[PDB]
Amino acid sequence: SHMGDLKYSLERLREILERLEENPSEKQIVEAIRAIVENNAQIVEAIRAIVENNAQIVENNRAIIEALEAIGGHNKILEEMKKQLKDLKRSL
Amino acid sequence: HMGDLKYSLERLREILERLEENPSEKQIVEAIRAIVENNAQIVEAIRAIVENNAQIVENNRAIIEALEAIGGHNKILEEMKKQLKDLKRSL
Amino acid sequence: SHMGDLKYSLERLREILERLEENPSEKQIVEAIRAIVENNAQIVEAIRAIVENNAQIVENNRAIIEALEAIGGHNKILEEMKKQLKDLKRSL
Ligand SMILES: [Cl-]
Repeated sequence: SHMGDLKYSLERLREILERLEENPSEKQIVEAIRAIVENNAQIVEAIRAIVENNAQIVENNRAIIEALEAIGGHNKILEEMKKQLKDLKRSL
Repeated sequence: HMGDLKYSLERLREILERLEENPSEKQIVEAIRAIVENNAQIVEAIRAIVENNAQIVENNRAIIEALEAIGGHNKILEEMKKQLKDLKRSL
Repeated sequence: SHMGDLKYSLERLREILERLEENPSEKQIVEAIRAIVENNAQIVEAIRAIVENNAQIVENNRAIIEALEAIGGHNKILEEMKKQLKDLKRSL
């Protein structure tokens, strides 16, 4: 969506640029500037979506640290049970 | 950056209006200057994103480690069920 | 690579702008516009790589969810083992 719109907006701008070099004009210079502005508006919208989406990076990190915490808990529990078993089997 | 980014383009949209209203060599050049300054902010925003994206790779590494540990715990648990089952059957 | 190219491209554009304000001319205005287009084309390529790269955020999330699922499976097993042992040691 954004990138399809982005590269189309740039190809439209590349067309204006060619006409401009073919046929320089105040009207075409201004029209080229307008197209640049509209393209920059799409670049800003694209960056905005990336930033919004980047919030998932933070929540992935938080869940990883929780997972590591739980894994560390399990490890301590597992070391107890090995001691219990060996002790208790050595028992009998 | 985002607030600065969208403000920078709003400023740019104003110049564009004046440009189409009263074209002028001065205003064309001033519009070009504003575009450059806007592009300089776009590049800075992309730079912060790339820097920030390094966290994606470290999240992946930690995930892989977590999966390794979980697989380790798994093999331990299946042996433990064996000893318990066998020990209870012992008696 | 991308961002190294990005800041060079804007450095090139900043110098054109300097010459433009020093010696305005149709040729230099058009040349400035061309440089802007080429810079925008690089901005778009950089965003494209970021979006491609951001797919890793989704795969990290899926793997975390799996890891959490497994941890919850282990947790229930451990509580079963906890009771087996205690009752089996109280047993005798
Ligand atoms: Cl991530």
